[PDB]
Amino acid sequence: VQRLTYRRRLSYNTASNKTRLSRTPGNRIVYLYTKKVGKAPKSACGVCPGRLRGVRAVRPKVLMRLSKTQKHVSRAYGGSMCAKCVRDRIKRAFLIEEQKIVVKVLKAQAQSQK
Amino acid sequence: PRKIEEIKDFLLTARRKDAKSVKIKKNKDNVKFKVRCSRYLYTLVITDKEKAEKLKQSLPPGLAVKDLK
Amino acid sequence: AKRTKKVGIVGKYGTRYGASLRKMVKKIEISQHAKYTCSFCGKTKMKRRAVGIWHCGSCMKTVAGGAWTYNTTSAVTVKSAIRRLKELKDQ
Amino acid sequence: KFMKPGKVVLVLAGRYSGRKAVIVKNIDDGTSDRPYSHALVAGIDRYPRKVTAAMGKKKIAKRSKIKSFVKVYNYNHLMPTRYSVDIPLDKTVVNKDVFRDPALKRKARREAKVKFEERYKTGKNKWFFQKLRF
RNA sequence: CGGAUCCGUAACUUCGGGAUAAGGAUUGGCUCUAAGGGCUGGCAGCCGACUUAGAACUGGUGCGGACCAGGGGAAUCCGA
RNA sequence: AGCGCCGUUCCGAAGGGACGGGCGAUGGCCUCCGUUGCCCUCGGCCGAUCGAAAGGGAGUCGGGUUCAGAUCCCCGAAUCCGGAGUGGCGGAGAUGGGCGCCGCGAGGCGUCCAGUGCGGUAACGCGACCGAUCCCGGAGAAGCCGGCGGGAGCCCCGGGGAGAGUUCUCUUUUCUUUGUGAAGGGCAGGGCGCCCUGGAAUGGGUUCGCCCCGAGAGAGGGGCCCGUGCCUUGGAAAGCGUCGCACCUUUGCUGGGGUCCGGUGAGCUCUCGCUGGCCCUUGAAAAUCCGGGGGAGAGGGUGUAAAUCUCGCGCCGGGCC
Ligand SMILES: [Mg+2]
Ligand SMILES: [Mg+2]
Ligand SMILES: [Mg+2]
Ligand SMILES: [Mg+2]
Ligand SMILES: [Mg+2]
Ligand SMILES: [Mg+2]
Ligand SMILES: [Mg+2]
Ligand SMILES: [Mg+2]
Ligand SMILES: [Mg+2]
Ligand SMILES: [Mg+2]
Ligand SMILES: [Mg+2]
Ligand SMILES: [Mg+2]
Ligand SMILES: [Zn+2]
Repeated sequence: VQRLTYRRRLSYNTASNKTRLSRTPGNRIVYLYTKKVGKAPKSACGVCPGRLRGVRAVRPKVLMRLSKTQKHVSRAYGGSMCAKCVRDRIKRAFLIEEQKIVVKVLKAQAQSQK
Repeated sequence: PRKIEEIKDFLLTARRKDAKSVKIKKNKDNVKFKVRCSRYLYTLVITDKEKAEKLKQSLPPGLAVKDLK
Repeated sequence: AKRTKKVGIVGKYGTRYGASLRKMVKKIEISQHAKYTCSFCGKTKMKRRAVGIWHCGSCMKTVAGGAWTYNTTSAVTVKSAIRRLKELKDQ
Repeated sequence: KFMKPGKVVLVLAGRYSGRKAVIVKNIDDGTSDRPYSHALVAGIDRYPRKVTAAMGKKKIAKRSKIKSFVKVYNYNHLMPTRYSVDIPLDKTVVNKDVFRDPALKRKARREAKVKFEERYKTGKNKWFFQKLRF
């Protein structure tokens, strides 16, 4: 029933100004500008639609204020990759190195005869 | 501001260097000891008047305590 | 509940654009929107993203294929001839 | 029934992801508090750095200082390996019950550290001590 | 004429349309009836939204009572 | 011919800066560090520069004040970015184990060694968590339109209180009002394509609609993100209607009630999230910032304490329009 006005010189409902109306202790409604929501980082080559867990989802310039404990995970590739792809890469690396060892000993056993 | 719940840290903050202002607010079954510092305003609330009447004298003298109301 | 006699997906166009044009576009309107069986996952989730781009919903293994179908009858025989030439006389 | 306390076992998920663990005691049926089959293992935390001919003995003694750890793990979070490390681990210091006491855990970790370095200095089983690049 | 509810909708056609085709009946007011839900306990008790359908009574056949608002059909020529 | 023009990476010796090491000189309490000159190693600009007062872009809200100003002035409460050379104070890294001796014991002494943090099986958590060239990745950084759900404001009803209107008759009636900002903590609520036990078909649980399941469903137990909602510090002493004591260029101060109990909704607006549809339309870059991999190097070496701190505080400044 009470129509209020903007507080800044911006007069266009663009993306830079997102106002939510709030009630002051003085018994009146007024707009408050909200910072754009920050999205959590996504892994590299891991699960595509799933963002990373345990990492704070906030604007990039805010990460200067956050501590390292609230920006990464304790495991290897904490804030860069997801949990599935880490063990995937571990198993892949171990298995391909075992296959290299296998092909090396195969070349050796073929050389010992030919 | 910062709310203080324990009995040992509010006095340590009140005996600091930037504790220039200490105010006492009396309310209905509530007593608030607000100590103003350079960055924050530490508030300790208590519902017992007996624990307040004996604690008001425990403040360090010379800090310009202002009893509100 | 049969709602249309002969016209199918191209019933959204209505009475415009002629009859033979709708009959010709319906054949590929059936295919470009129908889900296909993923040759890697095994599920019927192969919705096309853009022209010639087909990505799955399970593993998201995107593949480049035909513009209106998952694979073209020309590329099939091209792959067959490529395999034949590879096996003949050791590539 | 091939997983024995002799072989080496990689760690897939966890804080020590891929840290060259060796099983101290495997429980395949499962305890009462843990219905899943598991295996108490001991692994290396920080691998020893590279040594050369130009780096002196005072530098080799610093590089050889390694950090170990002890931990129980589920079979789904670990992968066995055909390699094996033949080092005697007395079950008195390293036990499944030391996880309730920080001093006992420190004692077990300190025992595992020396047990690992005495096998590392002789040069046997260099694959267990070289870091897996993944 | 013009909204809404209930029946009925032709020639032609690319079978998608024509179509609100065309042509008909009702519409107020005040009392009612029936149906359409949720919550608590080992089938019962309370809580609140307005929608539909039917009937009775009644006003000098007046009821979209102001405002709001598709005339229609049969054909030719051209342009999809 | 020429004022000049085309051209913007092309036909260019188009990086003047830094990590470290060495030689040499200088200054501050020459103990120790800060600089200067030279040598070695390393280092793709995607080419200077301009281009948005609606694009990207860190960080202030509540009350009061004038004849003309308000996120600017005052009060009160916060926050962002930079500085620390004789490094401001605390907490981490920092303090343990083995042998022998003395002491009844608690403990003390001599040698050696460890100590660049911990916990949970996990998804992950905490008060901090050594890091040089380099490399990798994310955020910045995304189209339009249907649906559905959550939150808030406004609207509606019922009760209570203050004030106001009608009362020839009726009406516990009608009208105005009935509060918690940024910031920090906790708890509801929402989302998860996140983990563990176990594996189903007589198929299952599910949406308004689809969709999902052996590449692990139903069920049970946990974790993560937003928490614009609720309570608390701010916070009732300000603000606002009410009946008053001084006073008409000295006008402040009284005490009460306000932070009262609730409910409903295909209701309107804003926001958040899930999902679907549309294609010969795929719906912007850059600056700033973060995380990870690598391990060149640095650090006291032990019942004394350093390399470093993205932790809790404290000090100083933020120019111009
Ligand atoms: Mg702008
Ligand atoms: Mg006719
Ligand atoms: Mg007609
Ligand atoms: Mg009734
Ligand atoms: Mg025309
Ligand atoms: Mg510019
Ligand atoms: Mg103000
Ligand atoms: Mg003005
Ligand atoms: Mg600072
Ligand atoms: Mg909504
Ligand atoms: Mg808040
Ligand atoms: Mg609502
Ligand atoms: Zn696939």
